[PDB]
Amino acid sequence: GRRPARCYRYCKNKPYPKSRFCRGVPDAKIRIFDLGRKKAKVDEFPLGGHMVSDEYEQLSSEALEAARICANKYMVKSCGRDGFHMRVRLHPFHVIRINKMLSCAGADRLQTGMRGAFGKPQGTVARVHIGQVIMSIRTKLQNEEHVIEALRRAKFKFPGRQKIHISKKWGFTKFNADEFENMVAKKCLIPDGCGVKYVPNHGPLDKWRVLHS
Amino acid sequence: AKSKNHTTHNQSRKWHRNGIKKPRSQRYESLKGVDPKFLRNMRFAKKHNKKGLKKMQANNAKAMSARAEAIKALV
Amino acid sequence: KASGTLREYKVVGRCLPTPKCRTPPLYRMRIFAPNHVVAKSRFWYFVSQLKKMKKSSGEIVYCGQVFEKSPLRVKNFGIWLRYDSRSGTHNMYREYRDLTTAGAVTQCYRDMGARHRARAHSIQIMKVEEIAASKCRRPAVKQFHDSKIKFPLPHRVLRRQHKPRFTTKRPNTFF
Amino acid sequence: FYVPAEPKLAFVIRIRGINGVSPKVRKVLQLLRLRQIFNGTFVKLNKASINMLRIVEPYIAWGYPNLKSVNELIYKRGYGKINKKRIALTDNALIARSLGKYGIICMEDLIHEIYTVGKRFKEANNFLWPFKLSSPRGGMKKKTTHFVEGGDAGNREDQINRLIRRMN
Amino acid sequence: TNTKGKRRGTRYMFSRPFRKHGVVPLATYMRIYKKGDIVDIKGMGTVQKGMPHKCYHGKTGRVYNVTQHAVGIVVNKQVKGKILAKRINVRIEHIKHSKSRDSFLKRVKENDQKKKEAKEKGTWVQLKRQPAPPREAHFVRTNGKEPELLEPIPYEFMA
RNA sequence: UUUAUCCGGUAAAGCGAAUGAUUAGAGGUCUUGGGGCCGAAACGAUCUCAACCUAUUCUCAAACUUUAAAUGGGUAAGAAGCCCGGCUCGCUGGCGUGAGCCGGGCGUGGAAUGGAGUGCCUAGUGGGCCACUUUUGGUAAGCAGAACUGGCGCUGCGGGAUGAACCGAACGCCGGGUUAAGGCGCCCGAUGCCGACGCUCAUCAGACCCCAGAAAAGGUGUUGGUUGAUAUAGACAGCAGGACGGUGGCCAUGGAAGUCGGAAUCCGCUAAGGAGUGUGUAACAACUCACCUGCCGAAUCAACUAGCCCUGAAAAUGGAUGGCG
RNA sequence: ACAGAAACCUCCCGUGGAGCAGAAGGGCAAAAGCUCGCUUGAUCUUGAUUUUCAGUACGAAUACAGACCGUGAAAGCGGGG
RNA sequence: CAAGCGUUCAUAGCGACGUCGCUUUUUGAUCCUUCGAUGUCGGCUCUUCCUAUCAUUGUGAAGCAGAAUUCACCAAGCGUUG
RNA sequence: GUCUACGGCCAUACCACCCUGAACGCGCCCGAUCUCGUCUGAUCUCGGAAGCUAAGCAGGGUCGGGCCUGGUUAGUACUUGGAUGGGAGACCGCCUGGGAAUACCGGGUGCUGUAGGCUU
Ligand SMILES: [Mg+2]
Ligand SMILES: [Mg+2]
Ligand SMILES: [Mg+2]
Ligand SMILES: [Mg+2]
Ligand SMILES: [Mg+2]
Ligand SMILES: [Mg+2]
Ligand SMILES: [Mg+2]
Ligand SMILES: [Mg+2]
Ligand SMILES: [Mg+2]
Ligand SMILES: [Mg+2]
Ligand SMILES: [Mg+2]
Ligand SMILES: [Mg+2]
Ligand SMILES: [Mg+2]
Ligand SMILES: [Mg+2]
Repeated sequence: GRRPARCYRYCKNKPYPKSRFCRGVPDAKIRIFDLGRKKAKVDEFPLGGHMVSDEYEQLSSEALEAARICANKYMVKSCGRDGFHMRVRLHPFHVIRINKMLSCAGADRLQTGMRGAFGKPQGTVARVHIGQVIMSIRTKLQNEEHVIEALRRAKFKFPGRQKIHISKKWGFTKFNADEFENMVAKKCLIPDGCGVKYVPNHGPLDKWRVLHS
Repeated sequence: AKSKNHTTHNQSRKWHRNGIKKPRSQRYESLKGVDPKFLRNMRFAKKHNKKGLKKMQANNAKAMSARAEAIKALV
Repeated sequence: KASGTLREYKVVGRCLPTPKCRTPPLYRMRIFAPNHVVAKSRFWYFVSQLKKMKKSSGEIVYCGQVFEKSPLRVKNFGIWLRYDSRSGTHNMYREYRDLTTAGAVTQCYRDMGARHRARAHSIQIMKVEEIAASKCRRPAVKQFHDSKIKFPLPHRVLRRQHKPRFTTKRPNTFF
Repeated sequence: FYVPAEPKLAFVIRIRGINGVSPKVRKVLQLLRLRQIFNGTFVKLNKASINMLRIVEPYIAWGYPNLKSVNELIYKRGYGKINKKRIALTDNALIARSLGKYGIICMEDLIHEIYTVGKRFKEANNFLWPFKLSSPRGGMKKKTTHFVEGGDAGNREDQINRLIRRMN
Repeated sequence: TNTKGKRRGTRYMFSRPFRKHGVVPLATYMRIYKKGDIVDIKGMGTVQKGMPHKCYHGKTGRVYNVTQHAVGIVVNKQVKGKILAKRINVRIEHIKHSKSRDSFLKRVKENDQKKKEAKEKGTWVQLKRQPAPPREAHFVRTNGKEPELLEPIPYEFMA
């Protein structure tokens, strides 16, 4: 199946992205990077819970798979099938290699050892830096503890270590949460489904004329 | 019977033991390499400097006696 | 950075004048170090973290010791902290009950070493501040903290165990 | 406030020996004339000089000498380079015999040009043969690390005089 | 092993910089060079005739020859030690006037001037350059404020 | 090394900048579709999914790049240089250019160091190895392969118990002094400091760069913090009373009247009782827990975080912080 | 008009997203691309230099000079691509 | 870690998706040692040692009533055949 | 103030739209006899001078896109040297020096060269 994540834990070799230069890559295991009610609004989910890495390491595609599922399962739960949104923010992008298992039959007669040591693609892997986010969840301010425990269970599908952190942003935006309501009325910010559009004092005046009209 | 394939390992030491020498440049370097139509002319300029040495010699005494007069008028 | 007995070398310094701004501001920090040369150097470590200023583009104006105004009167020092543990970096408040601000953080540097194995290069002193009787949270300091203070010295071991290295009388430990 | 003058004179000692030393390091240290371990020279502080001490800082220990430190070095351990010889400065007819063309005539006139850096520091501090100082009585702190982290290397403003007592 | 090809690895060197692909500006072939003048070679992709070779790209050298649209030029090229003063033929599009020379000849025109004058006086002027000296003790004056107190700020995990 | 001055496409960064990947929604019959559902059909309505694109957003690139370092590579810092005067030309041209010559006129041109230049013969070598950092294969190697410097080979000495290569330091033969890296209970020179301040007790203690041993995960073992709690309107804990009524509530009946499970789902007595934490009972009951009381008199509680010690922790001639301890 | 996602014609937009015999990489717009007319600089001849480098060859290339020409009003360009 | 199996019930016994290790009784990789040769498979015999315990002593667990049986702990004393 | 001819540096000059152009010129414009070229006097070549600023061009305008420059991001990312620093390791801290890039905020929007006009 696959070597234990031990061997592909450290970022040794330069990124090997899937391109015309390596082909035949087995399709990444994890597929769906966000679930829950991705049809939510910004105005009804103010809790940016994060799971932040603390080590410069790799994350296997199949790990991001279980870490998502086991968080979907302590969520829809205490929260309910509508009361959250889960984001995976690491797309397995760098291709991991395997010298061809040094396959032999019986005892052996020959393997060539190391001639053409360069190996095949085996799977995919995410590159993670210190202080870079892996998963992020958003719910109501009511439901804080259940974001903490759902991310606390996903830590156990990951190598290394990672701190759980609750953000000062509003949901998934980049805007400090003490300021949202102020920048919504007077329209420094305009609801755009999940995200939100920052409208500056830059463009044509008619672009304003739509707002404050 | 595999072997090392290359290295520049202590080479910096070797060619700096006698201290890499910027090429010693003299005045009057060689004209070899200059385009022939230059030389084919400048050799005629050099070959007939003498025809016209009388002008040069008398006109030298003119300024030599005018500046022997210029340094004596200062005196 | 290393230690000794720490001292309160306060420093001020400006970013030396360019043609555009001719009178830059002055900054005094309460740097806290064993002599001049390192008290100058701990300055540029803290001003480079706060201002866009370097040892090249600046100059120290005044370096001089500030020495305790009440050295014969015991005081309660709280001191806010920030160090670097093996995992992250954490903030603290700790209390020490000695009678000189310098010695009070000489004690603190000894504890982060003793209780957290944090060497001096990891620690940052936010601000030392002497406190009144109340406002003291640590009961390790809060216990002396009275009038009719009273101990015996119960199990008083003898040093001088190598003055006479051989003796007839077994020692005593009660006094 | 007052900002005293940037020191113009700094007396540099080498504090680590000679093996396992970088290429660029080894060139500087033979321009400061700190060839053998543990000797010292008066370098004149200057944008180019200062930027040569930065580059050999893990090897040296320099600082701003005071007057008594200048005397001690020049008298007790002061030898003059005459005819490419380390000749002891026993009488001052040896100093005038080399430096008389600069108004320097005596043991005391040398010290002017060494303290108040002066017009002739180039010839004064190049007829002085590098001072060969003993080991530091009492020991160093850490030959490897820099002064600021409890070591011995690099610059120590004005604290170098304690290092010149125990090393004369 | 790698290939000896004349233009290997120049993928990024001879490339016209950005938003400049096109007609060579006509100034670059209407400034004059005469023997002795110092020149810094800098290749260029658009003109391929008369290109230099990548080991001279970035190097300076004096001029010794001038043909109709090229310039013979002597540079130094270091090879495993011994430096060889070798002369190459480079069309003008890959050449500039190096102002490296021109700081001096302006210190010269000024030195020669400041010596002819102040000679009728006899007052000796500082002709030599001199490196940046110690910064010359001064005063600082705060007027009516004490300095601003700086404190290292308490850490908090941003993310 | 400064002072000028060119050269650079790596780290980083960016992808709302090209190229290449790629997530999400909002926006769009853009186009169009393939299924639908309501339509005979209808850009009709409502969906849907596909592909595109209008503002956005998540994440990437060694063989991508708007940007863009650090270290680094060139030159230049004068006498072979400037400034005048004049001759020569088969080149160049409306004249002049340009170069070449002769003749005069003028000196320390950044810091620091050191005597420089040049020619002959020529031995040995052409298996290399290691370490910091960078880095290519490989899962990894005391593996294979590069860069940069340093070593070892070619080289002893002090130190690391022992030891090519680590740390100090490079050896003419000696007397005195003093150090470096290391040390200073005993082996074993040196603490036979009246040394500071703490931490930890191990039925597997711990005990020093290379180096020779351990992980996730735990642990009211103890010590510090961090944050949030609770409280003289008397808590916490302990010992006493209730924990009900509207109510076999509703779904589910196979039994769920509170309780295998779920939509839920609030009032009355209120002091307080959740249409219920569980024990269980086919279901209750009975018991209990939230919740609230009775008694007591002041600090208590919870989640995290880190230090040390414990768990995790299993190998073979007896046994190795060098030993003793 | 027959004519449909594709024939042909016309306008508008079009920094290159095409093309430049081939691998890629650079370079290219009243061009180096495409279409025409005229052609043989793919010719004869010394040297100098670059590239691999020992700073030897071979190959390939870069500037010139001397002839004979091609082309264009011409400046120029051209001794294979 | 825990989604699940176990009538009910995560953890009696189990345990997916993941993840951290030990081990040198497997095979590999590698080529440091030996090519002026270390006798290169098994079986026979004989000793000793390890515990990653199959039995027996003492025990805690069970979806342990008894019987039987799995799970675990101190444990290598003595066994382990024709 | 401005244009025309030939330009240099090549967006502070571009692009999109909006408004105003006195006189000289630039242009649109009117013809195909000759010169020349086309399937076509559409372009090119030529002979013109009846009209008009409709457009190019010039000049402005836009909380305009772009570019040009500053600020911030940030002494952050990264890095030259250094340690018998930390950490099982990944990596991380400090000392000695150098020091970026977006998003986000500001400001600017062609400078001139020679020769000739016009505003006499
Ligand atoms: Mg050494
Ligand atoms: Mg070292
Ligand atoms: Mg490159
Ligand atoms: Mg051999
Ligand atoms: Mg010819
Ligand atoms: Mg062609
Ligand atoms: Mg079940
Ligand atoms: Mg080998
Ligand atoms: Mg034998
Ligand atoms: Mg056991
Ligand atoms: Mg017409
Ligand atoms: Mg118009
Ligand atoms: Mg108009
Ligand atoms: Mg704009």
